[PDB]
Amino acid sequence: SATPHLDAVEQTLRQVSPGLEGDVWERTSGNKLDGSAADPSDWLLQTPGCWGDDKCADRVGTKRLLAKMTENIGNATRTVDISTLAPFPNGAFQDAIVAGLKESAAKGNKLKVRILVGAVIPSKYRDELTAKLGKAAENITLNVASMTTSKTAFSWNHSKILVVDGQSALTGGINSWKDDYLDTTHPVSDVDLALTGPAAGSAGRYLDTLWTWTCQNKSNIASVWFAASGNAGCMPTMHKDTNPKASPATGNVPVIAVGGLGVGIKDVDPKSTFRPDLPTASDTKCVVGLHDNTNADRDYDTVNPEESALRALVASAKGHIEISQQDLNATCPPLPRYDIRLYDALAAKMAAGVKVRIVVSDPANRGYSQIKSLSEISDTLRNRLANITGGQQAAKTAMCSNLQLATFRSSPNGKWADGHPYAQHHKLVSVDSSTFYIGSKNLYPSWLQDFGYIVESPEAAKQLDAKLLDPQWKYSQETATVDYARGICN
Ligand SMILES: *[PH-](=O)([O-])[O-]
Repeated sequence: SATPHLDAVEQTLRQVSPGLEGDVWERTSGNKLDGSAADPSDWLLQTPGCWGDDKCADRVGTKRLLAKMTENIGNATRTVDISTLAPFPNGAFQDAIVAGLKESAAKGNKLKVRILVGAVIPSKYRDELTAKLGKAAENITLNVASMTTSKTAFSWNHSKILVVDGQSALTGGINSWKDDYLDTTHPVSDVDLALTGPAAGSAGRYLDTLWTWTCQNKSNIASVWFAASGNAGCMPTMHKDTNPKASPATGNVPVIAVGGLGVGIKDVDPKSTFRPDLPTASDTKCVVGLHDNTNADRDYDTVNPEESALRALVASAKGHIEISQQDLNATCPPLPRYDIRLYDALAAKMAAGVKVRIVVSDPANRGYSQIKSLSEISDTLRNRLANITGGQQAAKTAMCSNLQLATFRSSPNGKWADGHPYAQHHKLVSVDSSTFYIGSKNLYPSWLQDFGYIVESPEAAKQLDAKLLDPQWKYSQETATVDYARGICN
C-alpha cells in the first residue's frame, strides 16, 4: 500500500467507532496542503516562527498565520465555520476575521457564519463583531455560542477549526488569544495546518455534530449561551445544508479527519462492538474515587475515536516517532495522570528499537506545564517498559537506547530574552517522516471535544521536519535528560 499508516489507523477506527464514520472521523482522498507558490511548506502555520532569536524579532510564522486566516475567509462565497476555546478571538486574530468577512462581502457574497467556543459573553462578542463589520454585516447571518457539555467531567469544546465553504480548513492547537501568542515578548509556540479538499468537508460535518447538540441544548443556560444576528435561528446543520456533500478534489493527499465528542453529547456509539483489553493499572489514578474515562471506560472510547487514532498512529511507526506537546501528563485530580495505553504503545515501540522523541513545555511554566520534572515522563515510560523487557534494569537500557526526552527551546538561550520560559502548546505527532497528526487533541488525559487531521504524505512530512521538528531539536536538545543519539541517560 502507498498508505500503510492510514490503513492501520482506519482499520482501528472502523472497529472503535463505526457509527461515527463520516461525521466524527472520516478518511478522504484528493486533498491538498495549502501552501503558497513561493514557500510550499507554509501550509504549516507555526507560530511565532522566529527560530534562533531570543528576542523573536522576525515572526514569519505569526505573520503567515494571520494572513492565511484573512485570505481563506476573504475567499468565502457561502459559509464560515469557526470553533475555539474561550475566550473568543481577540486582537489581531479578531482583526483577521473581520477583514476577511469584509473582503467576502465586498466581492458580493452573502454568508452564513458560525462561531463556537468551549467554556453575557456570546451576545457581547456578536455585537462587537457586528459593530466592526459595519455595512458588511447586512450580508451575514451570524451564530455565536459558548458551551459546556459536562461540568463533572470537565468537558467542553477544545477544537480550533476554521472551515470556509466546506472547501478549506485550518486546524491545530492555536487559540485566538492575543496576550499569549501575539502582544508579548515571550510568545507561545504552537502550530496549525492549512488544507483544502474533501477533508475540509469532514471538519464541516464534525462542526455540524457539535452545533446539532448545541442548538438542541440552547435553552439550557448551564450548558449553552447562544446569540444570533437579527431574527436568525440556530443553524445545527449549516454545512450539510449549504455545501456539497462531497467537497471538490484539490490534490492527491490522503487524510483521516478524526475528533471526539468528549462527555455529555453522546454516551456510546451503539453500532460499536469494540471490546478492548484494558491495561493493568499503573499509578495513573492519584485518587480511588475518580472515574477514569481515558483508561477505564470502553463506551467513552467509542465516542472519542481520536484517542484510539493517536495510539494507532504511534503503533504504525516502523522507524521513528516525534511528539511535540505541552504535556504528556495531566494534573490529577481531576484527571488521571497519564494515558496508560499510549505509554504502553510507546514502550512497545522502544522495546522493538523504534526511536521516540518527546519534547514538552518547560516545567518553569507551571500554566503551560503540568509536571515538575521530565522524570515524571521517563519514570512512567521505564515502568511500562519493565512489563515487557523483564524488569527495571532492562527497561532503563531500552529507554536510554531509544528515547530523546527534553523541554522546548527555540533559540540558544534557556529562556526568552525577556526572562520568561518558553511555553509550547503543539498537539503534534509525526512518524517515519511519512504520516503526522496536527490538531487540538492533547496526548495528556483530557475529556474535551477535539479535532485534527492525520496526513500521510512523505513530502509534507519532510517539510514538517525541515521547518519545525529539526529546528526544535536543534535548540531543545540542550535540555535533554535522555538522548540516545548522544548517550545521555539521567
Ligand atoms: P488546550 O487549548 O487547552 O490545549
